[PDB]
Amino acid sequence: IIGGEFTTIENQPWFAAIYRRHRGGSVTYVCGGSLISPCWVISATHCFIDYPKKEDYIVYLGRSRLNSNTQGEMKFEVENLILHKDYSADTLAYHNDIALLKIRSKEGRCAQPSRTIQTIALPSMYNDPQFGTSCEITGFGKEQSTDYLYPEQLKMTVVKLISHRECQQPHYYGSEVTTKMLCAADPQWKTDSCQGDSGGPLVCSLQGRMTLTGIVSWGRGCALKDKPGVYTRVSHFLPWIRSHT
Ligand SMILES: N=C(N)NC(=O)c1nc(-c2cc3ccccc3o2)c(N2CCCCCC2)nc1N
Repeated sequence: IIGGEFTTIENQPWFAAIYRRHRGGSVTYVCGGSLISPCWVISATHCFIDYPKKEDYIVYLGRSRLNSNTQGEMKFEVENLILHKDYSADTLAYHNDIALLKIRSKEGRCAQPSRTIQTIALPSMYNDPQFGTSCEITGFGKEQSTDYLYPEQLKMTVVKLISHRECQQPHYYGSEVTTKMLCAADPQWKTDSCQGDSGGPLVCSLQGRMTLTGIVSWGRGCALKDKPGVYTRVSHFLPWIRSHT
């Protein structure tokens, strides 16, 4: 996250930290995600596509920091890693950038909701807030495009949903953005998602409720003018989500 603020897992208690075991047993951070039910985290396929073996992965819930433990956190193995059949990668844009991890502990349990661990609602079918609606994003992604390291502490910031029509302008993304995506940006382009934030939540208040409207997917650079964040539009994927859960 570029700009915004530090936070703690209590302000995004559905946020999932996803890591990978190297051969040799070093663990690096992969991507964010969101708990949508006690056994299921939703993320971006582009996160796992290079190393698609589920045994490689580790999921934490109730975690506020990248490389320190947080009192209350729960650690999970991936019992299932479901990548979207119709995924593709062009120059910039991921298509069908959506994945499902079914989490289970060594002692064979799903998430136990707590003050630091909660689910987030999916939206109703093809129902998203109006353009200019303010939503939140969360992750351990870079603070600056140039940064070598990820932050130790979770971040969140605020972006404004951009009209489909405005995102498709040639000097934004042209046709790279389809109806199964969303754009969001700062009016001043000064805060944004970045490398390390992929798979994480774009949360909007909808029928006055905290609702998972988006999954961080891509963008050109981070916090670049006429270069919004692009999000997987969860409200065009409920059949897929229901069908695979
Ligand atoms: N909201 C946005 N504008 N962008 C984003 O959401 C985003 N950006 C990048 C990005 C582009 C870039 C260029 C130079 C330095 C750092 C960079 O990071 C990003 N990566 C980082 C590379 C590893 C695989 C995942 C793709 N993911 C994003 N989801």
